Amino acid sequence: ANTFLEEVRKGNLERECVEETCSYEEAFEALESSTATDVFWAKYTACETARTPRDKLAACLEGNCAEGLGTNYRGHVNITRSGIECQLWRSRYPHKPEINSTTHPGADLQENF
Amino acid sequence: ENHGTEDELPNYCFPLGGVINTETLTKVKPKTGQENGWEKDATEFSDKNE
Amino acid sequence: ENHGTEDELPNYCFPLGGVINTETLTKVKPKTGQENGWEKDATEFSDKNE
Amino acid sequence: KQQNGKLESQVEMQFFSTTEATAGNGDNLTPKVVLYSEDVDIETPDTHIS
Ligand SMILES: [Ca+2]
Ligand SMILES: [Ca+2]
Ligand SMILES: [Ca+2]
Ligand SMILES: [Ca+2]
Ligand SMILES: [Ca+2]
Ligand SMILES: [Ca+2]
Ligand SMILES: [Ca+2]
Repeated sequence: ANTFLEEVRKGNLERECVEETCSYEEAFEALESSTATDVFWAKYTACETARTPRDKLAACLEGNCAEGLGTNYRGHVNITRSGIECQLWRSRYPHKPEINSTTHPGADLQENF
Repeated sequence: ENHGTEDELPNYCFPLGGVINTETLTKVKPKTGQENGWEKDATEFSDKNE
Repeated sequence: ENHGTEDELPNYCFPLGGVINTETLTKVKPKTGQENGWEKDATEFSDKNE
Repeated sequence: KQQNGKLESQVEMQFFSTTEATAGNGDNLTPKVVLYSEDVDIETPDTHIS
């Protein structure tokens, strides 16, 4: 995001984004895919609480654990606090989730997790 | 016999390719029948120019 | 005729402003009382100093 | 030439705006940069191609 000789060097994700603080265009060369930047900004919206260290930010991005309020979660955990089986968010049964990509697309709601 | 030197003008060495620091951009055309507004036109132009 | 060249010195150039790779930083003041103490002063010195 | 005056100029205006800006919708996509495309009788009178 600085050092204009580094502007001769195409931005990387793990470089300018996590460790530095990549701009959206830096993040863009740093991911190419539009969906990659979508998930990137969803995380960074949820991961300002874990900006540093790089381990905090990476664990908040991956989502296989809980960071902050944990809406960034992306792991395999399908077991609640009291142990009742998780309902698949696509199936409206038992409880119909009005919460999906239409309402909050950032959380990237998974299969059953 | 030290008269000094004539250096009223600067001498600048330029990069080799003319320019180096540059961003990217995207084609744009006016949006008809709105008095303003714009829209993407990638029909015949690269979506990423220098 | 060939005596070589008299080039016993370098002629480094420099950047237009004299400095390009600058780095931001922030004011630091010694904390009162306890020794080796430090803290931040933002009253007068601006937050960002290159 | 076009049938009258007959010495008119064929100069075109072209527009651009930031990629990621445009990125998504036309949420007010004010163009950022303007170029003027023309053509002229270029020629090299005293140099060749090495
Ligand atoms: Ca950078
Ligand atoms: Ca950088
Ligand atoms: Ca840049
Ligand atoms: Ca870059
Ligand atoms: Ca770097
Ligand atoms: Ca590394
Ligand atoms: Ca660019």
